[PDB]
Amino acid sequence: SCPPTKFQCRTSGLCVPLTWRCDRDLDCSDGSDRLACLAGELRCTLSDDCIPLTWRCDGHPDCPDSSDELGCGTNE
Amino acid sequence: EMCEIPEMDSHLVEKLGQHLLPWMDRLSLEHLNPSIYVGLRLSSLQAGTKEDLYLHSLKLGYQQCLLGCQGKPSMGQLALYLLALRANCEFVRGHKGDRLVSQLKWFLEDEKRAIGHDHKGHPHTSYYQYGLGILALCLHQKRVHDSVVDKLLYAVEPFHQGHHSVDTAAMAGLAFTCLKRSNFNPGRRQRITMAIRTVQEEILKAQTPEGHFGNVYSTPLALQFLMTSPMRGAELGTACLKARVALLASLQDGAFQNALMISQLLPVLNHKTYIDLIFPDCLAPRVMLEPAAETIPQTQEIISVTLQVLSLLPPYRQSISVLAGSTVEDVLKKAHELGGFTYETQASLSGPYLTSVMGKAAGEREFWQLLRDPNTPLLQGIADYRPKDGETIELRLVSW
Ligand code: CNC
Ligand SMILES: [Ca+2]
Ligand SMILES: [Ca+2]
Repeated sequence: SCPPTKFQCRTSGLCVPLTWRCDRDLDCSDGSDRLACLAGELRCTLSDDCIPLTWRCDGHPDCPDSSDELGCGTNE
Repeated sequence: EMCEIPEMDSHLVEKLGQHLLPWMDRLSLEHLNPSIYVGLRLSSLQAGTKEDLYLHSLKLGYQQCLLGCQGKPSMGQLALYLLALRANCEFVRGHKGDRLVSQLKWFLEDEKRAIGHDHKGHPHTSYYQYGLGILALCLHQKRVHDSVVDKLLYAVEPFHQGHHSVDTAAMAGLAFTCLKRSNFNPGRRQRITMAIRTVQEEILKAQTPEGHFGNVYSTPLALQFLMTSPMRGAELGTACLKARVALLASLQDGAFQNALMISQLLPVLNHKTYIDLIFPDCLAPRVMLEPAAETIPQTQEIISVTLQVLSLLPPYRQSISVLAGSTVEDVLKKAHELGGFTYETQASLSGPYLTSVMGKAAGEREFWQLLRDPNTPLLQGIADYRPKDGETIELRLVSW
């Protein structure tokens, strides 16, 4: 009971896009689903992304490869 | 003492919910409102299976447009979407979730830079959205740096610049309260503790002789904040009871018709606040809402409203005839239909926001202010305020 360019789901039947499929996270129901950084910023390791220094070791992976939350924790 | 709002009439509350009910079927991205969802979940009222579909729509819209539309949501609206996830006992998670978090964190970082190491600069949005964004990240146990919190602290601390509304102060207090309960910024612990007290006294001092905190529409969010902590040395109980009397009179006078305003008030009427989203109780029983079967009466009366704009040369002043019960927006529509008048609106969670009048769009830190006679700013927007016969409505471009 769903469209062609969207997915369908098997427990809700709520249809879901399928650039969502299936992207290592549970979107459904069931489960069938160089440009130099600014000063004070920091470059990701496996990419070009830049993030504020203050986002390093703040408990959330802001880099696509979680580079900022590796080497946690230090002392001092 | 403690801030307590004794329960009200169930029929008054259900009446509020019935105003909210039509929006549950409006799933257009233009109409989607995370605040409505939050307010309904924190209430004693329920829409049943309609809620799940509403949440799914929020998840679709927000995650595809911010990570991909027409008008993708703002970052302020993303913050409220986060509150909605909590209202369903969800933590923001997975790669899309994680990236949405960082987008909101970027929002706060940009706004911090705009304010400056100096603290003169204004946020591109408002301190309200600044506080709201901190709250949203905190509710999902996402930490922000001390320097971000400092901006909110300095905005309310002693010898601060600018003046803030009760609404803005309440939202700040809610942010601070979440940080304090979560032990999230220990380097700012004592300042956060003092800020909460500061916000409390500012709000109590802002209490009008009628009982409201600022105005009728600031009272809900103010009460939310006041309910979250006790206030020793002060008389919080009496203040909140006098607010209840004021609130009650406003309800019986039909003051609350706007959906977002209702969504901010309903948690209060259920003894809950946004702070209850730290430890949400998603399965607490709620009364099912059924559509009000009410026959709407059709008026037979014509009223005339004078519309005037003096912010532009040459000025505009016309008497507009509309059906009795019409809104300001209806008056605007009819003025446009007569020729010689044009305007623009944009969508928001509070409804249509007036952005342009007769070719002139409000610029930075400007807006088109709505006033009635005599020189009295409206407390409602163009889609809610309903002018009396003979009233004069002014659209004034002001800087703030
Ligand atoms: C900051 C703010 C505040 N405002 Co103004 C105030 N004073 N607002 C807006 C500001 C927008 C600009 C900016 N820099 O953000 C600001 C300073 C210009 C202002 C002006 C309006 N406000 C005023 C009111 C009365 C509304 N505003 C509030 C949302 C009162 C708010 C307090 C509150 N309790 O919400 C408020 C603190 C925070 C709104 C917010 O950011 N929400 C979160 C955000 C993520 O959701 P959002 O929907 O995407 O936000 C947009 C809308 O709120 C829109 N918007 C703002 N106010 C309104 C009002 C209406 C009626 C509509 C349809 C849209 C808006 O601007 C925001 C985007 O910047 C409301 C509670 C304030 C209040 N206590 O009276 C109230 C609304 C009352 C009601 N019954 O709905 C004005 C009507 C005043 C007037 N007589 O002109 C005016 C709208 C005129 C117009 N052109 O339509
Ligand atoms: Ca998936
Ligand atoms: Ca990080």
